[PDB]
Amino acid sequence: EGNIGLMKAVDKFEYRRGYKFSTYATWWIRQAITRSIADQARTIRIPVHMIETINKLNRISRQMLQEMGREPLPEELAERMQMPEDKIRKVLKIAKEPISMETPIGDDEDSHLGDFIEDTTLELPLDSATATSLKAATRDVLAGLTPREAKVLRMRFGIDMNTDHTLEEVGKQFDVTRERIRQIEAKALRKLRHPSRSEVLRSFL
Amino acid sequence: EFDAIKIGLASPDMIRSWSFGEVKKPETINYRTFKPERDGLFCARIFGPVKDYECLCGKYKRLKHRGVICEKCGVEVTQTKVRRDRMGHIELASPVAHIWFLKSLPSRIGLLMDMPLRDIERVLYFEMYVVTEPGMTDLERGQMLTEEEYLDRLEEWGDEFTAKMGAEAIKDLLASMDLPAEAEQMREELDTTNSETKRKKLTKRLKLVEAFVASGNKPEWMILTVLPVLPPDLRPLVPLDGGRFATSDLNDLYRRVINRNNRLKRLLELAAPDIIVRNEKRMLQESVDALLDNGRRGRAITGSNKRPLKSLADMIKGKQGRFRQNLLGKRVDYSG
Amino acid sequence: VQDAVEKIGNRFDLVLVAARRARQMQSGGKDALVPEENDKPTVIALREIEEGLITKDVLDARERQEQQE
Amino acid sequence: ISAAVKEFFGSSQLSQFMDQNNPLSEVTHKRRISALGPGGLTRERAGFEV
Amino acid sequence: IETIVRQMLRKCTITFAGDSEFLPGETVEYSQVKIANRKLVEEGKEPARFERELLGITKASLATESFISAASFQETTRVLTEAAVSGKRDDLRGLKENVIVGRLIPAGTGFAYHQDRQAKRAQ
Amino acid sequence: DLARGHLVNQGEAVGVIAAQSIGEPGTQLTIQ
Amino acid sequence: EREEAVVWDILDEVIREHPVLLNRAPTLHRLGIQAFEPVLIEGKAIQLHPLVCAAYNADFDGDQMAVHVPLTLEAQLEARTLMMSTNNILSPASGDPIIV
Amino acid sequence: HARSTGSYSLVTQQPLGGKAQFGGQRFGEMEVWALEAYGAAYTLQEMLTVKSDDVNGRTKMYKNIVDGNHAMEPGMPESFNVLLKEIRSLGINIELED
RNA sequence: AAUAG
DNA sequence: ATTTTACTAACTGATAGCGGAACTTTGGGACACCCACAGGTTACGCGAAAATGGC
DNA sequence: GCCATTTTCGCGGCTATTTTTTTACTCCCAAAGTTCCGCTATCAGTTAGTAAAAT
Ligand SMILES: [Mg+2]
Ligand SMILES: [Zn+2]
Repeated sequence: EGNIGLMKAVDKFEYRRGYKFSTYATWWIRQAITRSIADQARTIRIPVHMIETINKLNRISRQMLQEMGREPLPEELAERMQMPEDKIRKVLKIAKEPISMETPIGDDEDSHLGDFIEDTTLELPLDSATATSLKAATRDVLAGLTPREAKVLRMRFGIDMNTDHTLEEVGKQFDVTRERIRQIEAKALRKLRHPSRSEVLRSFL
Repeated sequence: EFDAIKIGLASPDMIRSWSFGEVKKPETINYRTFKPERDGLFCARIFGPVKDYECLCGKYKRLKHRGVICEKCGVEVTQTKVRRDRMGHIELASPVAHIWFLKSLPSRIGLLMDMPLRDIERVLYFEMYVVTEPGMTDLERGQMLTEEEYLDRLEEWGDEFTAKMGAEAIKDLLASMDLPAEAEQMREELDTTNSETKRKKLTKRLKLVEAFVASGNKPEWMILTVLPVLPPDLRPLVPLDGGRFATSDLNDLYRRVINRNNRLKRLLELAAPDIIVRNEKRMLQESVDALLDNGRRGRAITGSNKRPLKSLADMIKGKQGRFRQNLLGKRVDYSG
Repeated sequence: VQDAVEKIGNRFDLVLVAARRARQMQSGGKDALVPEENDKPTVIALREIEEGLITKDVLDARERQEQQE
Repeated sequence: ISAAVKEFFGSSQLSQFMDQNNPLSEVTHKRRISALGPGGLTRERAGFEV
Repeated sequence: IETIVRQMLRKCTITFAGDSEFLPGETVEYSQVKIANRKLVEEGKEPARFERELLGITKASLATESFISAASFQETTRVLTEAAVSGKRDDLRGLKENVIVGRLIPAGTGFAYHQDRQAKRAQ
Repeated sequence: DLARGHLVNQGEAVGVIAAQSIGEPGTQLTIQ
Repeated sequence: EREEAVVWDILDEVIREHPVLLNRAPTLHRLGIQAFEPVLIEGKAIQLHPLVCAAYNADFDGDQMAVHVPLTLEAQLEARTLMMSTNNILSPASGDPIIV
Repeated sequence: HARSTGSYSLVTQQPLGGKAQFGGQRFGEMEVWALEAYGAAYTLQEMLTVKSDDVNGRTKMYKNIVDGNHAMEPGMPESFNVLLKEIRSLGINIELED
């Protein structure tokens, strides 16, 4: 990166000014190296302005640690930075590098952190069985209804279908009537809400 | 379902066929939104959505749009487990030698090319030239030239010969080999040989050559031009409690490879002095070697924890490797 | 299970035949040919094999008869 | 300097979580001598004679 | 002990090439040579001549036909490199391969199962 | 088959049995 | 979760003839895993038959055992026919009795 | 300790380890050797696939047991897919033939 | 690392 | 004559779109002179096989 | 050109249970892309009211 900066410095040197090449080239080499550090030194990339904020926070915290003898609390750092304390806390927690999954846990040496990380995206088999049971119960309840109401509810909720449907295309079935489809859906819900045919589905709440 | 497992070399076309996209940036996730960055090591356009049946846009966000690629983002509406199966690729700016086929003794490249490993490393490390196309000249293929000698004979002959230096030279030497001709030559020389040492050498090399002919593999596939990239969910970057993140070392190794490749491309675009370009090519080779097998070439690359990074060879091998820890024995349910 | 291995000859073959019979009594609607005596399908199948009622050839013959019908 | 001292006092192999089942456990732990640790031997590499 | 010694005596070095597809001074499996010799005798042609070799249990394990078992044992890099350059094919005939791929082992209760497959591939 | 008393059956993994049989006692191991 | 009495009766009916696999590390030979019929006991410790201890190299000075439940019918019949302790009373290494 | 079903690993998709994590016992190499010596192929396949890392198979097995069917439909362990992916990432074409 | 078998 | 229900219109919330200014983010530049680095390490041991050296 | 000697390479038991780590640091500016609050406007759903019908 310093070599690239040096080439850029050679591209724009001016010997008429009388200064020597090191004087001008040092600035460009420094800039190239430090921009490269700002852009490529972290697994999660931090923008350059936040990198400067973090570095100057570290410098101020080190000067205050020398000054008072104990770690500077966030409000004192905020007052010295002329920035809000919430911004200080933001900068503080976004300035931590990711931990390795090969790091041992506790005092062990054959243990690794990655061996203790769950898969939170998985679905519990109890939940899958409950979903299958709910599907079966809903099918049985729908079987106790008039075929028109069962089909209307199926289209309006997407049961056994790829997509859900609004009142317009449900009306498009036989009679394109939003107010009618709405009434028959209400009737179907009222009959399904009767305690005679709802004790099976009540257990799933 | 399947009756056998077949192993062999991977061609650049095969590696491209495995890939669902090209990783162009070393970016992983945004530092505020924690969303994958485009063309990065965790791109959803390459490896798949981060939520089931959603796109990074949030526009297509149900099963009604399954299999539809969002025009704003490019993320396919499918499941998230596809991020455990979808691979990517990196188009290397310069060819890189594969460390297993170079330093796992005996060296396959050296055995095939009948040149000592030290000479091969000298050509690779940009210390010595080698003749690729001798032309109408007394020069022979595989003969080493120093920079002084190369300049001398470049003035002497000109464009009659081609001499190269690096992994491109080894790839050109391996691509120009006539395998059936070599097999016939070793058979003829074995017919009229008496020494048992030379007999052993020619029988080993003949076995390698006829194995290459029979397998359909090409020798130049031992030099990498396209580098495969593992699925992100096998090298996860997952949040811990308190905002901390746990990552795999493969992300560090891949980021090093991508950064050095991009710097090589930028140096070649700037028409840099040859010393800088040679340095960058050495560093690219070192980074790829560290990614594949850390510690085989030399000093093992270490992370911030001052310990060597774990590479793919370490993933698959050893007492703590995948074969013995997870395949020949497992943790089981319904146990106490 | 000495009687069962004597009637079959091979322990692995006995395991396979008893598994088929137990699946017939559990997943299928087939009924036991011996008093159940509050026993699980595996033990019922083993008892049937010991009594000589169930063999591999008998199972194949009954499957062929079911296919014919 | 603080990093060095915290490293030694919290992450060293010889800085051990105190045994505190009973008074004897504490006394024995404080009077314990290890051949391991930084600059010492290793379990697998140690031989019969030592 | 005799079973272990049998697994120790599994390779042969060919001394006479004959007409079979074997080179002199080549260490190959004995069963392959025996099958080839039976075929050539059925064809009435010169059989191969071999000297049997005794290998240690580690070397014999590393020199098996299947690269899955050899890689799972030790020296994974060497085994995988040799298999990759050679272009080897693993038929999954032993216990370790079928354990790794999740299939029934070709022993005991699974034995018959595998036999059935060997019939279907034959047909 | 020593564990069963009769002739060995087809499909018996005798190599694993041999290896375990040899390996298990390894701890006990040190002219008229 | 509420541990009703009918749950205990159901548990008895479930384990009535379901064999369970007992294991002790290190498993130096195949007699380190054997199948038993479980008898439900009040307590937190597994009760092991004395005559099998020599097979397990197990003594009651702090030893711990692992337990596995065969699920499918084939696994249950394998536990009953092959791995059951009454089948394995001879040493596969020598043929001598192991339950002495 | 006892467990029937619980948390699983992020990469290997295998049950976690430890009483603190409600994990499962490890069926190591020597246990597999014991099962091979017995000849219990189906018990071993249960341990390898539907109890550890066959994601679809283990859910199907739980549903079957809840339905009182006691049958399994084994599949490919996820650890083998991971192994295939890493070997491919090492620039080596490893594949399954039918 | 320490501890139990 | 009264009660239940079906029809219809109005309210309201969600939502897609847009404006625009603040906010985050990226790329360029800096002219006394400065001109070859680490950088801890290791008391292993054993057997094989592979690479060097001897005449 | 084979016979011996030195140099790498890979290996060293299985199950459990207790527990995170820690150095190193410029600034400013102009230009560009993105976000966050507020407002609009449309559609669909919900709800209240009233007439139509039935008891
Ligand atoms: Mg004890
Ligand atoms: Zn989108």
